Amino acid sequence: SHTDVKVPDFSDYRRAEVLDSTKSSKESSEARKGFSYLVTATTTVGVAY
Amino acid sequence: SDLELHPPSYPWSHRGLLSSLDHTSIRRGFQVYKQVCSSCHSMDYVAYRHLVGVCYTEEEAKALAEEVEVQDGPNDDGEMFMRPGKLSDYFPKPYPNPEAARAANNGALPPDLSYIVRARHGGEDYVFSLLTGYCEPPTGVSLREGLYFNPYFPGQAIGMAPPIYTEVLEYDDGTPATMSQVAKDVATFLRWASEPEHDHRKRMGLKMLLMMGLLLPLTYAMKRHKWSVLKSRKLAYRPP
Amino acid sequence: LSRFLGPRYRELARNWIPTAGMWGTVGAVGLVWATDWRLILDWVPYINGKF
Amino acid sequence: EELVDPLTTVREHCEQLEKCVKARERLELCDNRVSSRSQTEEDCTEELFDFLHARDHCVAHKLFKNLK
Amino acid sequence: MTNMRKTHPLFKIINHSFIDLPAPSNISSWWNFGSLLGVCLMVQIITGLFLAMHYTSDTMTAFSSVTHICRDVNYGWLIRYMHANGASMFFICLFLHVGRGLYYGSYTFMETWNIGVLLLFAVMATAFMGYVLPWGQMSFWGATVITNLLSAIPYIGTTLVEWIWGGFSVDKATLTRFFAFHFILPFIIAALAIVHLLFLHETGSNNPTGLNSDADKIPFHPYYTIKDILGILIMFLILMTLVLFFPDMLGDPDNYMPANPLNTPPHIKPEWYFLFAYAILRSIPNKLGGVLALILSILILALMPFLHTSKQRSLMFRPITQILYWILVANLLILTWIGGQPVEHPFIIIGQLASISYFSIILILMPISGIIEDKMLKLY
Amino acid sequence: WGGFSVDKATLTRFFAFHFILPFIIAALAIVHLLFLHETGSNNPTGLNSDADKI
Amino acid sequence: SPTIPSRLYSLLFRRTSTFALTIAVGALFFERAFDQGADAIYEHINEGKLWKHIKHKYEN
Amino acid sequence: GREFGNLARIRHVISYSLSPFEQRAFPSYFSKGIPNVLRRTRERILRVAPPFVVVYLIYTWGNQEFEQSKRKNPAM
Amino acid sequence: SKWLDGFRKWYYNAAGFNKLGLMRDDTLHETEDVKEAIRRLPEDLYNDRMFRIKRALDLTMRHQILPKDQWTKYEEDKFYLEPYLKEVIRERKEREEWAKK
Ligand SMILES: CCCCCCCCCCCCCCCCCC(=O)OC[C@H](COP(=O)(O)OCCN)OC(=O)CCCCCCCCCCCCCCCCC
Ligand code: HEC
Ligand code: HEM
Ligand code: HEM
Ligand code: HEM
Repeated sequence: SHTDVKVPDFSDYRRAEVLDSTKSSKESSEARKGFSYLVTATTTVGVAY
Repeated sequence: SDLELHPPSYPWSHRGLLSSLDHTSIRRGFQVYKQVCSSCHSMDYVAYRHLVGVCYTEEEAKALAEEVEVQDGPNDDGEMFMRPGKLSDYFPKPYPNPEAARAANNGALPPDLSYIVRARHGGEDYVFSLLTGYCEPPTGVSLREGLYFNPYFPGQAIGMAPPIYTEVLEYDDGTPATMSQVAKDVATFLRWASEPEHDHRKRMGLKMLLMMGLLLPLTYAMKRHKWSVLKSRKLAYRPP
Repeated sequence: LSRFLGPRYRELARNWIPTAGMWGTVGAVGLVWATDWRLILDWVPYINGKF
Repeated sequence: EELVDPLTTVREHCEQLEKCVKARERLELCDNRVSSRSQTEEDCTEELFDFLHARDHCVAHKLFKNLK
Repeated sequence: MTNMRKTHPLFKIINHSFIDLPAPSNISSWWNFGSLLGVCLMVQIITGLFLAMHYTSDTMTAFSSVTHICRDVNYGWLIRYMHANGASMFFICLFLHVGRGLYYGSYTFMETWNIGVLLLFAVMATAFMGYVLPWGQMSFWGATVITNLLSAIPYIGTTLVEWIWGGFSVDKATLTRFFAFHFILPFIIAALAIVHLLFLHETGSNNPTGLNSDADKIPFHPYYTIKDILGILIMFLILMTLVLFFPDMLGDPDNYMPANPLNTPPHIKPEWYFLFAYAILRSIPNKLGGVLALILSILILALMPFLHTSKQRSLMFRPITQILYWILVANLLILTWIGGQPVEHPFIIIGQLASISYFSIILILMPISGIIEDKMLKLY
Repeated sequence: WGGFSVDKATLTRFFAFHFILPFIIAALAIVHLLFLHETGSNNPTGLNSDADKI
Repeated sequence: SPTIPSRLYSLLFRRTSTFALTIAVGALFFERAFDQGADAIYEHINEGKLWKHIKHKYEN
Repeated sequence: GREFGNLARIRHVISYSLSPFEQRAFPSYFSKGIPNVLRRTRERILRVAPPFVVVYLIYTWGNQEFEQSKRKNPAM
Repeated sequence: SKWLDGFRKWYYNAAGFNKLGLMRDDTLHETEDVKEAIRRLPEDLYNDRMFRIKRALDLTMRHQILPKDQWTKYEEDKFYLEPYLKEVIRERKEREEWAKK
């Protein structure tokens, strides 16, 4: 049955601010995207230098 | 004999990974080269303008260039003539051709000391051990005229007389001119003459080390961020 | 290489010996002509006049 | 003549060490064996080289702090 | 319609080669190395081009032009030492690329392997003549030694060596034609690398397990894009610390003297990436046999796909042949050490046993080990 | 120029550039052939020659 | 109060052109700051040895 | 194969992945990075290390044999 | 004998493809005969084989192995591809003999 499948637990890999399934997203997605894009931007600044 | 001797490791001020040369020692070593070493050895790839901003000022290096007389020509009637030296002039050769050097130096040719640190094993340690290592020969070793025993020279029979001693010159800054001090100064000057880019090379290496210490974890974080889709992927096989 | 050990492959090899020998003759003549080899061109009669 | 090279002081102080005097006495034995003999073709370059190796290792440990 | 990346005829080649190329997901960092080679090749070309802007191929001024580059050109010392240490880095990456191909069974891609062997020959010739180019003592004497070993060939060797020399010895004509050939060969190397990539993309690439990776394949972008950029950045870290901190740990000091035909050095060696071949040639007490030993060492590296007698491709599940492979790598390290040593006791017998064990491991022991493994795994 | 006028540096860098550009010309000619081979050649009548090709 | 990367994403990191502008401005200020810091570190390691530390005794 | 349209025939295989912005890039990096590295080292050390140990022994022996060969013999 | 069987189990554990869950016949290099024998497999064994290969590639991708209870034990390593491989090999020898004569 296709309803028998379930996504397994990813909580060993998930971030701390998306670990709780009873709270919403979109009040922490901008922080995660800002952290990852800050890493990318600082890498780009170093490569440009 | 074919058996030889390794020079030891000396604690130079430029021996460290990010440690520069001591430019006062290079200035003293240039004075040692001018007053002692320049009568036999040449510096064909080093000019006076290389000393500006390293050991001497513009007017000091210009006075150093003007105190020697160099070759110029031809004039309007095609005759060679002597002129006062300039900043773009290279250091003057003691001999016009190597055969004249061999005739003046008892067959032996004094080499051009522009890469003599980089062309010898041990570097300036070898030069410091050679200049301070003149000793009496042991028993069973017969030595001809014009040859001198030096255990750091290969073959232990060098054609160079010991060129430095105590008060062999007078320093401009009042440093006492012992044999070890003069040898250390001229070894520092020869290391600078072999590698004039040394300080800028180490500064560039420090900047490169700081940029790579910043850039390795950031590029690693970018790679792990992009690969975390695959590295946490779960698989399942559900045959019917 | 025991795949090609049979009567048919021996017949094929026997059939292709003269063509391969003629091509080897072509290659030897071309090598002698291009390198101007003196060990052979000193024996051919009309070629002797250029030496 | 009244001005002292520090290299001489460091050299004699390094000659006052332990294996340096064993190389010294080995070179003395070589010198007495070679010099007090006739019709030989043996030099004492090896023992002299060992003596200078130990002595100059000691000197290169501690010379440049005495130089300005 | 607007999928220009897969409709533009220029852009679809870059797409098919680097963006939508199906690559195995499980390839390790070893698979980075060939990409590094291409980047390193580009670096060499770029540095060489700027080194071609101030170098004169005249025997009276080649050393003078090298000193003028290192002293008077702004950051010319940086360009020269990046060129030399990039040649060393190129040979490091070649050795690791070839070792990956030997270990993981990648030689079954036979056309890619043979184009690689041709590439390796071209790169070795280019680096040899480039080392001749600065016209130091060791450049002239290494060129003289290598051309004499070329003159060991019977009945055509001497005329061929005087044809390559352009005269009686290594001289002006040899240096100028070596500059011309050292300029022109890396572009042929780049074209052969294009052929290399063409054959590999025709056949697909291998994975460390040696299995059919068609079930689990990922796009090259952005995974191996960011992985090879990380590898390029690590390689540039090692190259720039080798340039800016230890510029002379791989070079030789006697190349900092001008070339003197009257004076010979007490010990003549090539650079470190030719030392194993020098030790292989020098071990046999004959001239033609030693030259054939060097040529057939690289030729049995080419001949490697015909010696595979195992039903498994990679060495991941083959421990006996793993032991033999690491003994072979160890033996290559010993040969590299012996090649930098002069001919006294016991270096002759150590190099002779090293070369004998090298040819015995490649030609005899590895297929016998693979047959023993096939017996032990109950295959037949 | 690499200097105040046309001098030794100009000649040496011109030798390097004159050496290296015909290989770039060869690569650009390969791109030229590819961009022609997407569509075939033109004929002197200027018409669609798809009915008569050899 | 929002987190600082959330404000950076809302202002600068959302649009690619503003991302490039932030990268360029950070490149200027990072170049200047790192040049100052690296020069200070190198000169502090090599106090009394460089020419700029000893040139006042010969400027007369 | 050639391209992602047709490489292999796969039936009944389900795979799960998450967004890169929702998982940590270094999820328990040291605590599970150390034992995996020592596990791989225990798998490969007995095949890799002893040839290089033999190289080190041969290198040291050949070097010391060379400096003992350069010395003189007391027979003369 | 029994000592050879024990040493062969030890070599099976030293080979290490059981740690990825692979069988003996999964590790065979795909030659022409091996691809023909794979094409002659039933679809259940074919799907099992390619899931095992995909899982092994995924485990090698993350540089890990299976838990020790999930390893392929020695006495449950069934040679599924071996009779198909024998059929393909024997008919290829028959065709080779016919072309040889
Ligand atoms: C027997 C087991 C090992 C010894 C006892 C220790 C047991 C420890 C048990 C705990 C578990 C440890 C981890 C196990 C991981 C996987 C298994 C493993 O590593 O096995 C040992 C390994 C390979 O063993 P394997 O290949 O299976 O043996 C073939 C024999 N039929 O490796 C070996 O077997 C050892 C290989 C040694 C090779 C020595 C080579 C010497 C010569 C090198 C010369 C190089 C230079 C040559 C120069 C020539 C010219 C001068
Ligand atoms: C004329 C008497 C000289 C004076 C003054 C200086 N040197 Fe010299 N040097 C001279 C000769 C004839 C030779 C060659 C002799 C030989 O046996 O080869 C040399 C050699 C050197 C070397 C090279 C050593 C080597 O291993 O090749 C060096 C490094 C050297 N000399 C240093 C040196 C210095 C620093 C001097 C100034 C104090 C100096 N020499 C003066 C002749 C003469
Ligand atoms: C077409 C591109 C290239 C050009 C124009 C070029 C040009 C030069 C020049 C002018 C020199 C002499 C300057 C010097 O001594 O440093 C040189 C040296 C050298 N080149 Fe190249 N080169 C090129 C590519 C390569 C490649 C691909 C390699 C091999 C990896 C290589 C290996 C060397 C080596 C080993 C030296 C000697 C370095 C030294 O001892 O100083 N070159 N090259
Ligand atoms: C001139 C230097 C070389 C360059 C630039 C080069 C380039 C590449 C590139 C880009 C790849 C694909 C990426 C990779 O798998 O690493 C590759 C793979 C490969 N190369 Fe080379 N290569 C070079 C030398 C060689 C040599 C000398 C050989 C032969 C021994 C060789 C044989 C191979 C093989 C067999 C592969 C396939 C790897 C696999 O799928 O396992 N290459 N090369
Ligand atoms: C570097 C020198 C050049 C080379 C080697 C080159 C090469 C070629 C070749 C091989 C062809 C196909 C055969 C032919 O139709 O003649 C061709 C066609 C063509 N080339 Fe070039 N070309 C060069 C310069 C140019 C230039 C400067 C132009 C632009 C004005 C140009 C535009 C074309 C066009 C439009 C065609 C298509 C011919 C047609 O279908 O009518 N080429 N070229």
